[PDB]
Amino acid sequence: YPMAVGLNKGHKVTKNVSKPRHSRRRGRLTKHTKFVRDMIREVCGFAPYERRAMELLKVSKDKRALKFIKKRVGTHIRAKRKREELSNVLAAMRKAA
Amino acid sequence: GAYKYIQELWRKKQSDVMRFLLRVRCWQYRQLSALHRAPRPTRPDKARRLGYKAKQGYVIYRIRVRRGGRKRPVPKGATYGKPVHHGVNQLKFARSLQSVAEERAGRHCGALRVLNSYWVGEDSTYKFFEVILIDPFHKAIRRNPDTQWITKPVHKHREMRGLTSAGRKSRGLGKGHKFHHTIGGSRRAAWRRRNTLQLHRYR
Amino acid sequence: APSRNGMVLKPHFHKDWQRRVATWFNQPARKIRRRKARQAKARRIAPRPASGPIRPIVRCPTVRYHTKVRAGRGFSLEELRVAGIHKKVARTIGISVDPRRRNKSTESLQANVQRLKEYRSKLILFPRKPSAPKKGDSSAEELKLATQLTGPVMPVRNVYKKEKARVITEEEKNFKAFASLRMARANARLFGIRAKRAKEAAEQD
Amino acid sequence: DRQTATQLLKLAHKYRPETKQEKKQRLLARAEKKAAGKGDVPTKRPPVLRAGVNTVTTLVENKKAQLVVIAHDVDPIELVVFLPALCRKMGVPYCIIKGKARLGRLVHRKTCTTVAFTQVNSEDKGALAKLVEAIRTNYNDRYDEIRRHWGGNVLGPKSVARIAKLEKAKAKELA
RNA sequence: CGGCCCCCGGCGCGCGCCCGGGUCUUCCCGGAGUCGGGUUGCUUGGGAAUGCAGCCCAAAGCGGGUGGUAAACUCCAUCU
RNA sequence: CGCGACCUCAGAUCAGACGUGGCGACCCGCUGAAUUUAAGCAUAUUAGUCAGCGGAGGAAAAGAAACUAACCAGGAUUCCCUCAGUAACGGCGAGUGAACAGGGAAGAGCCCAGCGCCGAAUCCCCGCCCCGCGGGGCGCGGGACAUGUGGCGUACGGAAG
Ligand SMILES: [Mg+2]
Ligand SMILES: [Mg+2]
Ligand SMILES: [Mg+2]
Repeated sequence: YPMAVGLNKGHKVTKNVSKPRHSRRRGRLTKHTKFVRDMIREVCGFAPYERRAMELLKVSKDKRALKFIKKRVGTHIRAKRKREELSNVLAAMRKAA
Repeated sequence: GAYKYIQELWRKKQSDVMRFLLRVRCWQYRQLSALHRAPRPTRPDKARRLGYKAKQGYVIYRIRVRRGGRKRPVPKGATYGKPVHHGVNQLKFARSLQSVAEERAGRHCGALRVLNSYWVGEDSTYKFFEVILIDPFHKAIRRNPDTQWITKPVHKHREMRGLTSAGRKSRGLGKGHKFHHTIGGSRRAAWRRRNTLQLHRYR
Repeated sequence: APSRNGMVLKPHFHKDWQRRVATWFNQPARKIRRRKARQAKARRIAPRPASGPIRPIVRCPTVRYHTKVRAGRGFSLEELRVAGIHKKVARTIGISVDPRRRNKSTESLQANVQRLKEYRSKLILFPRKPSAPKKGDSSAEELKLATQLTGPVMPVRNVYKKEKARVITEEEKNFKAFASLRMARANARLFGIRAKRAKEAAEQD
Repeated sequence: DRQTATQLLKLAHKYRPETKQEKKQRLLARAEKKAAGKGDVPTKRPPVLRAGVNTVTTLVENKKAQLVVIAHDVDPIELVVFLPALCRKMGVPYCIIKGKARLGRLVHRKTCTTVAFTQVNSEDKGALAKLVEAIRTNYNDRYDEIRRHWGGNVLGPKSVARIAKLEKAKAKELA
């Protein structure tokens, strides 16, 4: 009983399933590249804003720690992914000792 | 193998290794001339992802640009117009500084053709860019038909017309809903077409 | 400056508009110019057809136009893959290819695949010196004409169905009404809200 | 130190890469005997040393290299700064030699910034294995400490002399 | 229409170059003081900022950009 | 103390080349007013136009998506007819004001860095020659470039073995 408005909208056609376009697999980690970036964060180190960040993230609190990364790196959605990868440095330093 | 490490090492320019050698040479660059011919690129990965090859005919210049926006060159701040044009001191010069930096590099060497450039240090006053250049008349350039495009005479002085990737960012062109202020050709080629009276013959 | 009952008007002539005027006096002089750009191209090519390659069946976007069929850009890889021809050999056959086009329906996928096999069976190629791989004898008895016109297989051909006559039965003259629009129109907008009250009674305990 | 570095270049001297002079005749000797006997494999193993940062980095992270000679005076030092940290992790022994002009003359060039040892001769493995424990004593095993060692930060002699003259005055104050 | 003189695009002897396609299996897969955020000028129909530029802060990698009302949550689309 | 290398740099009426200035109708990059309109006038409008400055070409610029879309989906740019004096901007005053579908003109696509692979397999210059016209070479032997990376196969529509 097909109709144009509603929750089951539109002319009912059948889907073409296919392997996706190759450019959409663009920022994958590709383990060799994971090796390169992880080899280089121990020859080089951490930025001065993010060494001050993990010295709030171990003792002070986390809500004031994210509000700090909110300001230096731009958005909110970048601030949480930066915060949970600092907490995983802080876990690998402490909890693997 | 090498250049992926050189890229990723460069992409963290606040760590204690990298902010050392980004200012042990920002001093060394500052003591030289306004423009100076470098003998070889100071970051050979970024040159070759911008079109450089290591053979005869290509040439890098590092040049220096004084930072800051432009002051309106007007006597004693008196602009003599309506109050919306008292703008002496907050004016921002809508073309980029790197496009300025390529422009006074290919101006000194008018026999050279300019491809594009990149960043190699900034202080508080000066900003330093390595500009890469191409001799159109050397036979390592005038052969090799994947390089013969630049020795074709429409590419004379590409940055005074705004054609390089440093300079074409200032024209505001591209596809999109965010960039259809220049949806025919260029910025004023849209304006001429939007503001022409297109009266036909039978109207 | 106004008067009795008339229109309030915004003519945009407050700008220096006599400089940017475009008068079309050369417009017959250019219509007879780009005829010559077609004729002296059509005999310039070959018995290869005029007006370029073959285009796909393509349905238009944007609800106003989605009921019709347009000629597109290129057939693309998915449709070229099923038809059997190579993605870079296809444009010396005379078939345009648009690799950035997607197929997400199967009805319109098979339409252009049926279109593209129909083309190759009414195409005759010319081997250079007559070895003829995948080609036979004398060229379709000299190919019955020379050069085509404004589209190979009449690319729009917007066609509709017959659906001749039915008898009005029960459950058909009873149900599918205006009310089924208004209820389905309401159920789409009260859908997210009612699934929020459903969470509230699940946290009720 | 120069005694090891001279032993190292003695070892690397007969693994010298191919020059264009001997590349002419090497393609002759392959082609005149193939024209006479058609050898299925005349030489199973021509050994040689590789050259180049971009080639060495491929060898170390595939662990194909057996010793990585690395230079000293690379002008953009970030072309080389990752490579000692990387030979530790892939476990390849490395040694910093003095002067990128000198190992550049091995490869008949001007500067070459790195060479690598992949397949030494098995009869002369015993010279490569001799100094490799003398080397990975000094570089690879010390990596916990050589990564901690800061550099520079000594005052000039005209300003550290007045440091000492204040300390002698403090030394003359006490006794 | 004829005759003259020169110039031009394309058939055939001698150089030069020359293994493509499908299926499966394994491995590879990307551009940084850039994106972005702040603020400040200009500009735009672009309005809780369309574009550009200065200065400051400055990224990620199932990421990033866009989806025309600022924000948090989510799903989907689309591009690289 | 001498010598050798290399890096950074100098000099020369060095060998061989190149850039300059003009014209500027159209085209590209910036810079940029005011008269005027609002019945006054500041935001606005005139106008991102005049003047100023720099670069080209027989065309230039653009251009093969970090797109439009929101449905049965289209598929680089440029031009036309529409959309439309419309959504929107604005002392919400005067005024200003694009786009996407759709119809046409024309239609064409590609390449690198990177990731690996091949003994730098690559290029320039000189010298005598195959042998030549109207001169350019693939062939020969020397000097350089080049491993801080030339050349081949490869580019996101996937690719390689
Ligand atoms: Mg040189
Ligand atoms: Mg009329
Ligand atoms: Mg001319």
